Amino acid sequence: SEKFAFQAEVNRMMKLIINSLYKNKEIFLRELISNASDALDKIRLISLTDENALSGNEELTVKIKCDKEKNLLHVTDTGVGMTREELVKNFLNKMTEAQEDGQSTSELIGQFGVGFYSAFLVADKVIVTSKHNNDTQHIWESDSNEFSVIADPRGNTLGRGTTITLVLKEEASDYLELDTIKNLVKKYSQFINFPIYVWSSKTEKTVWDWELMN
Ligand SMILES: Cc1cn(-c2cc(F)c(C(N)=O)c(N[C@H]3CCOC3)c2)c2c1C(=O)CC(C)(C)C2
Repeated sequence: SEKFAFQAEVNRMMKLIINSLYKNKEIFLRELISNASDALDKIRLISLTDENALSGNEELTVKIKCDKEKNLLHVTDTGVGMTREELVKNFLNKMTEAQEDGQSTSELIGQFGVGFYSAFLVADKVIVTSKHNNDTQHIWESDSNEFSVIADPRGNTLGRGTTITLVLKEEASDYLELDTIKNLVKKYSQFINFPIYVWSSKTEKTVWDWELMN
């Protein structure tokens, strides 16, 4: 246990992202997939230098899982991951100039790679479970007011990578429907060089398995 407050600029950034993409809320998923792509690409580049870089996990995928009963959305990647330092220690000019003119800013959020906070448009709480190659697995938890970085009591469960858990808003319950998620993945997966899976049910006999989207 250890609680922390966000830096002035980060608090100012969260409000801006929420304003800029208030109507186009579905952009959260594009961002989550963007971070997952950036992480996977980085560990793939590390694998070219370090022979034992992928030992933690041989797979290089994005696994999206819905939980209707507990009202949770999980986006798991087998990317580079994040250390304890990277979780504890984690644009404004070019944004504010474009805001005053009425110009489109959706592309800027993705350009500067600060799109993670778009998850707070749909979630009341965000949980980040991350595992990096030469550090222990940690849990970053935030409701936008405060953030806490704890050591995962389960230990090394991911191998390598990160899971983004979303305690979704009452209004955002629609983003739990498999069909809604499936269509949204296919819309923002075109540029991604890694396979993206969704835990689907065909269906009284029910069959559950990871369905490839890209
Ligand atoms: C900004 C920002 C980006 N990501 C973010 C969030 C992520 F989910 C990822 C990811 N999928 O790995 C990711 N990957 C980069 C690490 C270096 O290479 C890419 C970054 C985070 C932030 C935060 O401010 C809080 C955070 C540390 C919980 C997460």
